[PDB]
Amino acid sequence: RPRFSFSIAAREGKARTGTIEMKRGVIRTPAFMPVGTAATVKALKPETVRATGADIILGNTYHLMLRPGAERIAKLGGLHSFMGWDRPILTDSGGYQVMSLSSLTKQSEEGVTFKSHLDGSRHMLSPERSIEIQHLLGSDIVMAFDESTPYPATPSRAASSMERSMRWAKRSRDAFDSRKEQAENAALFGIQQGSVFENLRQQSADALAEIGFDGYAVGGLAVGEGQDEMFRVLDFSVPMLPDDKPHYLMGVGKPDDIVGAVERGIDMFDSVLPTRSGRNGQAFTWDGPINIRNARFSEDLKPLDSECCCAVCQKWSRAYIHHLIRAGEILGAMLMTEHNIAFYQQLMQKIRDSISEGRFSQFAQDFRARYFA
Amino acid sequence: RPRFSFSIAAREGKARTGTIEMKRGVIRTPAFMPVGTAATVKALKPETVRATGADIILGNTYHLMLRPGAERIAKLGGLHSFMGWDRPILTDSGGYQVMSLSSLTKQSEEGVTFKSHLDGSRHMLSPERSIEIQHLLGSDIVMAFDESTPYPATPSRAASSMERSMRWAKRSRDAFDSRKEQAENAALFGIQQGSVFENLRQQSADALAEIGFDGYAVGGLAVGEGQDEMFRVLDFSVPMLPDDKPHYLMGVGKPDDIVGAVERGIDMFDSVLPTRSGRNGQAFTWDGPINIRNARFSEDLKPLDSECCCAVCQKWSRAYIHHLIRAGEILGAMLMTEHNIAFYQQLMQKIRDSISEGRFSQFAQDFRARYFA
Ligand SMILES: [Cl-]
Ligand SMILES: [Cl-]
Ligand SMILES: [Zn+2]
Ligand SMILES: [Zn+2]
Repeated sequence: RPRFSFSIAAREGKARTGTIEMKRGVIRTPAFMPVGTAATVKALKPETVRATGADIILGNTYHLMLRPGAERIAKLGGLHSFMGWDRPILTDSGGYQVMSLSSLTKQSEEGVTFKSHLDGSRHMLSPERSIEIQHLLGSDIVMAFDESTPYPATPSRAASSMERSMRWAKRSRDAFDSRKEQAENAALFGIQQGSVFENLRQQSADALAEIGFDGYAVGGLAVGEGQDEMFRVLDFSVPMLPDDKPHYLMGVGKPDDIVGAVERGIDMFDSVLPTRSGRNGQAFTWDGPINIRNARFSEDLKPLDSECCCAVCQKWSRAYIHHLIRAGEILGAMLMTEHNIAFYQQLMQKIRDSISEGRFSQFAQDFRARYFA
Repeated sequence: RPRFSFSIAAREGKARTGTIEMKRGVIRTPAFMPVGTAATVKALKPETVRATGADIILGNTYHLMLRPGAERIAKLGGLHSFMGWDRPILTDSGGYQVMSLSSLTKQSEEGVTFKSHLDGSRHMLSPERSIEIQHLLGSDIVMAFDESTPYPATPSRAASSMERSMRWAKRSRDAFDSRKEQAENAALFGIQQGSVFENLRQQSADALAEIGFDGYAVGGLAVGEGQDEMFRVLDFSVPMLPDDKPHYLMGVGKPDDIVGAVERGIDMFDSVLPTRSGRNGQAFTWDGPINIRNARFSEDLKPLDSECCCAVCQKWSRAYIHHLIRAGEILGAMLMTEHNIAFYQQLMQKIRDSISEGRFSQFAQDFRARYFA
């Protein structure tokens, strides 16, 4: 297999379906990536993640650098060996979680220093150090290090952070390219910034394409703006990116967000919703989400979802899972999470098949009618 | 298969190895039963419990009657269907946990009333009601309802509780026999009482054998007395029980307790140690227990145990499991528990094979030399 090859097999409107070939495996697109926080997709063995249909998972650099540590993971053979997942892994840059989770942060044109939220130890991230940590982990897809822009942002602040992000994108590119083993075996994605402002999004797209990346994320969304605004920004933002590379919407999201984002040209997604919502008692079904803690499920012998092909829905009832979650049982988290990840993978499969068959627009309409009935 | 058939295939001293045939499966003895508290062996799917080698699991009647409720489980098809374990299940009577976990208890010759530790709701147990709840759950091996005797107990109190327990054993026998479906498809075990007093243990054994049961537990041990005293009581207590029926030591225990109890004629065991200790970070190995949280394992690439055949030791390192447990990750509880239950099943298999080959005494000596080195 090549280091990186993205091939589009079929299109319908702005939607695409195809494959990314990498050394550790093939990724079918549109793709959903389960989130593997600190070297575990919570409550699942990696074989179970694979069994649900996932081709690639995400790792959180911020969490991994704090515990167990990036150099330690490298000493132990890399993230794949450590956690037992041998297929591709995408790592974020760590910068977003520094902003949202750490303390005592000091930002500058060079990078950021911050205090761990676990024990107050001091740490640093920069374009160079982020790329280096992602190398130490052995990541297959490396995200450039950028500067997040809060929602809402003024035009001036959005421009300043977008401009810095583009300078940091060049530094990330150069750091990645200077490390032979990383440049030859991994891929590097850049992140478009610019908030809700069309002209900034265009400048950002132009700058990233001039540098050149293996894929392009739409950054700065899913941070408080609401679905209407997110879709409006995607409407004009995704067409600015190179058509022949993957388009990644970071941190999205709900099933209906994913469908609408594919309709607007997105190829890749990640979200903690199926895992985190699952542990809290929310199960996704084709008839919308349900809260399994609700007393109406206490004697319900049906599976979580009537059509789902996952092993949980083959074997256990709503009534049983209701009991487990109410009781705080680990198996409740395990079963809810496996079903939710499998549901998300079945959604991506139906999206891929409907695009290949030229009936995705109808699928999206039917999906929404039933999901929101 | 018959309702119940115990066959001894080989003997060495007081130790025996053989099989219990029941309608839902064969149990190899000496047997270890993982504990399935409130309809889950914590952090394991039932298929994983089976994969480690378990032939039978235990259910806690006290917990099940509080949550999700005995009548509810019956409405839903019984415990086996509810939790997805189709092999034999042994249920305790609930009486011990009333004593140790509930509040506001009022005891009498008829039974006990008590307040739930979860929500203060009032409940009742008696010989008749305990047998009935165990029927509602669909238990394959039913424990008679007895009265626990704290350690230490005076001769007078030990005698009074043993005498009541024997009256309650007759009431349990009669309740079980009056329910056609239960009498024809399940088995009933009686519990010897009498504390550390040889004459009381003899009176208890004689009374239970006159009533007649499918198996006999040695009750009142593993409650604070220490291994020397426990072994001393087993020395004279087990020979008093009918030789041709299974001998069950409830709530035991550590690997070395199990080996010594088999040397004294015990055929069946249950304990929360492998599951509960596992979640807390203790792993059992042939070289003794280890605390995986200890900093010395942070970069240890070896498996938990160098010989263990379990899937955890095939696939993940001490270093990884150390990280998971330190981080509070659900997968840490999952992997530690699977290894510990598998270790216990491998111990029982080595015990069974060595008895069949007439070399159990040597195995016990070798086991202890290495386990305590
Ligand atoms: Cl999560
Ligand atoms: Cl437990
Ligand atoms: Zn399912
Ligand atoms: Zn093992």
